[PDB]
Amino acid sequence: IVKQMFNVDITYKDDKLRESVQIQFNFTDVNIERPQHRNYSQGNKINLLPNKARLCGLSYSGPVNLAAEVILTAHYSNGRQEVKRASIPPFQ
Amino acid sequence: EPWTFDYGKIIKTAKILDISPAVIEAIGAMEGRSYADIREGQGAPPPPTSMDDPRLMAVDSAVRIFLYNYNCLRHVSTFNKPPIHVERLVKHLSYEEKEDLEKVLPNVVNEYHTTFKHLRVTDPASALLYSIEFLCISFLTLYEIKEPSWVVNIVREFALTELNTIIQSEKLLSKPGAFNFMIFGEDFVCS
Amino acid sequence: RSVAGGTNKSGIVRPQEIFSAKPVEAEQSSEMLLRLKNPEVETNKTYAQEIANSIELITFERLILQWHLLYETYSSTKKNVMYPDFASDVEWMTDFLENHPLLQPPEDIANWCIRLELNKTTMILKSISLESIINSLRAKHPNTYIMHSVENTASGIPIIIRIYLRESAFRRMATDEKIAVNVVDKLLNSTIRGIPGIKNANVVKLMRHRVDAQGKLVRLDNI
Amino acid sequence: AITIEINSTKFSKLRIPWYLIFRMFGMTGDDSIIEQVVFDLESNSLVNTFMIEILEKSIHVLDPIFQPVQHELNREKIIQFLSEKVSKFVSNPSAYKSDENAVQYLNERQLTILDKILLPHMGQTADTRVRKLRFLGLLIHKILLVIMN
Amino acid sequence: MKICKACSSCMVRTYVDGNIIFRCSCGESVQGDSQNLLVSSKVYHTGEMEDKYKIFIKNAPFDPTNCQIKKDCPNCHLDYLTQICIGSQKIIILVCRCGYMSNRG
Ligand SMILES: [Zn+2]
Ligand SMILES: [Zn+2]
Repeated sequence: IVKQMFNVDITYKDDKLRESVQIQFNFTDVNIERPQHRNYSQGNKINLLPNKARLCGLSYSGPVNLAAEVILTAHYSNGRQEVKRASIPPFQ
Repeated sequence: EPWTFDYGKIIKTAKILDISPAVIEAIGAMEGRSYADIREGQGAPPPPTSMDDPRLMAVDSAVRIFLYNYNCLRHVSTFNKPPIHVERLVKHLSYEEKEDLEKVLPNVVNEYHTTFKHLRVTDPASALLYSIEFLCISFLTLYEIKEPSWVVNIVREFALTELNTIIQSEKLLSKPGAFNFMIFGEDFVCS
Repeated sequence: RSVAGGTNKSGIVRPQEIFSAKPVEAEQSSEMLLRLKNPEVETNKTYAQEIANSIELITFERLILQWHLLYETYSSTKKNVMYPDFASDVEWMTDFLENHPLLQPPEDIANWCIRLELNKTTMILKSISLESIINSLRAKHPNTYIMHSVENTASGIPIIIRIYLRESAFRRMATDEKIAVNVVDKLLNSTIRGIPGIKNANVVKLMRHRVDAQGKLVRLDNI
Repeated sequence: AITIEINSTKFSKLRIPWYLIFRMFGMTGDDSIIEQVVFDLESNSLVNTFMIEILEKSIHVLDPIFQPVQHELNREKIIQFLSEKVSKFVSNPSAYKSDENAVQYLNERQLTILDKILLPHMGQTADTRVRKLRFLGLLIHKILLVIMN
Repeated sequence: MKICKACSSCMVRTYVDGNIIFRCSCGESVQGDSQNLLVSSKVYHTGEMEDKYKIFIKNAPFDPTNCQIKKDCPNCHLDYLTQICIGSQKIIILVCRCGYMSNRG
């Protein structure tokens, strides 16, 4: 779903030769690791056993890590075009 | 009766319309390509293999719209309010002359439909070539009409306008060029 | 309880019909009980049986086994083209004309016709006479001109009734074909015999009380 | 009439005559459309006759919305009409009309949207449009078979 | 079906005046002769077994879920036979994998 289905290609309009900006990005990285809990805030985050979640009211949720490729392309007046591209590191 | 493709008709039609032959030769294949590649004939998809190829029905629709507008031009006497293009053509002809338009202009459908059906069932690429060839044949036949003199001008302008409309629609299906996306009256533009 | 249509009493339908005062048309289980007059003739089952057969509403559509809408005309009998399927109707048409010379195709007959083939099995099943059908139709729609063929002969011969429309029916918005379809609907739903609103009739046995000669109140069952 | 409503991420609540959907993918000729529904026009039998009757009636019945393109044999004009009607961000459908590139953008976007949206299980590309229409004709055949009892 | 010869479109009937002419939206008219003069009909015969169940009746001898009865097939002399009961009239049809159809269908 994340990779194939959620591709974004929209164009928005707001140096006076610039009329619109075409935002294009797509995710190619997604993994769901096991639930984690941060013990004393400054911890390395540790495994969250189900009973700990049940007793503390925490949600047995594993973090989702994402990484995307982004293409910011600006279309100017009279057809001049510039492309800004970035490789975005895996975040969560 | 045996049939055979002839590139002369497309060469002549391209010369008359002043656009390059590869533009008409690829009718139905305008999708997703810049008009520059259309005219240069770059990346022309191979001839159809299956009778389910959308190009066959695209060219058939083109020939159909040509014949439809031509028969509208022939039968102006029937219309209580004819389509705007035949009106623009024949606003300066009397009712008797409008009936003479039907009596004078030759039918051009021949047996296109049965032939195209058999060809598509049998050979899709041959059906595509036959539809292109028939459209060009009809256009040049109309443009080659010489008698009577008064209808020659009307027939010529009609044929030019109609083939230009067909090619214009085909180009309108093609990929848009660099253009201002603000013309659509809203903030956002999605693909 | 029965859930079949025409006698719908499932769940709360009948109590709702009573309490909510639904009008006559909205009632789904409308039943009428009628007693035979002259209670000598009321004692026997067969007489009640064909009285119930008499009272049943018989509409035209039930007697019909084929009906076709035709753009034809029978202005006099010149030649005229009909549907070549039902083109052999002229031979019996002439037979009708010579056997019924009181009535001739009226001058206002329109270019519309209906060819109806009678279900012989039903009209012999319910004892409906052809003359009854035709006189009821011509009395209910003089606005339409009806021609009937000879039918008493035998099997194999299909009883063909041809009905043509005259201008006075078209005299109304809507085109002529919708007028013809409307006329087909109107005469299709016409009543041949019976009573409006009755779908079925049946004979039942009731236990009724009557006084004898000597003042004794007996409960009769053979009524 | 017989109307086709397509609901997806792109489309919503829009009711379209069926023959219009058939002809904006090609084969604007209605004889081929009736053939795609009944699978054989030259065939005899009562089923084909009723099919033809109802389909012709549905074709000739007017529509409140798609009247301008009801009798249009031009595939491009109908595609542009639908793209105007269904696409957002097109609030004044006359300014972009002059620019041929805006018309090209709308038409190409609409055709890509329909390729993705109409009967995607048959395909999601341009070369599958005829087979999508064949399957749509089969669906209409099944529906009208059910109406036959 | 009447289709316009030039543009293959549906042509309305236009029942005028003494004859029938089929008129297209492009103006073509093709007239009408005899067999075009039927407008509509609705035959009364509650029977579709001839076409509604034709495929089903053909496939029945190969259907494993169909009921069988102990009778001999006159054509191939199998001693079992699949039995079909169709419609409101409860028409009983006996068929076999050899094509036997028992005078019905
Ligand atoms: Zn036409
Ligand atoms: Zn056998």
